[PDB]
Amino acid sequence: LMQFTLPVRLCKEIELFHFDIGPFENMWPGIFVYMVHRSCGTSCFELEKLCRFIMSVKKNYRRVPYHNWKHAVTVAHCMYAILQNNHTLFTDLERKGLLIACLCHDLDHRGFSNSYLQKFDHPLAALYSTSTMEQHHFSQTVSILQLEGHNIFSTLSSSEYEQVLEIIRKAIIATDLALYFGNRKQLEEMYQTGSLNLNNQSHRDRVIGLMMTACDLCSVTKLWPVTKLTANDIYAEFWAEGDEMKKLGIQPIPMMDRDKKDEVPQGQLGFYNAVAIPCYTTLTQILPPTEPLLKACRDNLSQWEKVIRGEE
Ligand SMILES: Cc1ncc(C)n2nc(CN(C)c3nc(-c4ccccc4)nn3C)nc12
Ligand SMILES: [Mg+2]
Ligand SMILES: [Zn+2]
Repeated sequence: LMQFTLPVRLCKEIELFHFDIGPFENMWPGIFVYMVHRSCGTSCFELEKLCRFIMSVKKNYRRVPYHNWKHAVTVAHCMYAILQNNHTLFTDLERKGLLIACLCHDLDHRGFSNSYLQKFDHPLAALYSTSTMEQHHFSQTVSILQLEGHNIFSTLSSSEYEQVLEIIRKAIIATDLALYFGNRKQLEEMYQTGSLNLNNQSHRDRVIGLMMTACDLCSVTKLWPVTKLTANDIYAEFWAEGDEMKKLGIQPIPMMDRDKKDEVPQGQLGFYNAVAIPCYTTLTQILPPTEPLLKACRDNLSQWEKVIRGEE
């Protein structure tokens, strides 16, 4: 059969958490199929259906600065790394569902936060009162799965199919950062009181949610030059939102105001300390082989501190 292979540098470095998928768009589908084959098997999906699914997913990502097809694939690679370093903890259905969830988790993203959609009074804010974009991303995932020749799950039973779509829904909902704070707090408590129990479905859900946040934030876990250039894409979306807030007659919060670039370094410190570090710390406590993500994050916090001290 037809094993996808990569050049030697990619074959070795794709196994590492800090891997950057590179600027050759045309290689990213192949990078994804390689990861499915190694974390799932050559059998998980029919190649022709999987290829057709990947290509319609790509088409449904938009040409925005950060929440684009490259982000999709980047987030899926981080899930691949977590799965490969924790071979025996995940069911075959989770292996399958999680890479698809990550490839799909920001489908048809327009570059604007849930909060901007609510203030603009976007139709999606009326259809989905919370996790507005994330409910949209899951809705777009089901759509594509229902196109002719795109059902990559069609060898599963009614009930395996329902389970896998339910893993994908929860995984995508979990990428709403508003929900991450309480999820991590609960997991911190369950880890520390010793009640964390991976046979408890509602515990597993919490642990997959945190993995989803970890993958989603994974630019903070790269080599500093990747982290730093990705930060420019992130703020290029936020500042456009800032502009659109000003057009609605609303002074945007400082992290979205282009006239306050000054405050970016300090806004990065808050983000690493309030969000990223706590995220990878709890993750590393529950899944110890994910420690390199926490180590790379702390490395990047220390680079932002150097930027503040004018050494960078
Ligand atoms: C590198 C990176 N990856 C992903 C995202 C989503 N962001 N967000 C920023 C900076 N910034 C715009 C931001 N700070 C906070 C925050 C700060 C302190 C406390 C709570 C929340 N939320 N947000 C969206 N940097 C990143
Ligand atoms: Mg998202
Ligand atoms: Zn995302």
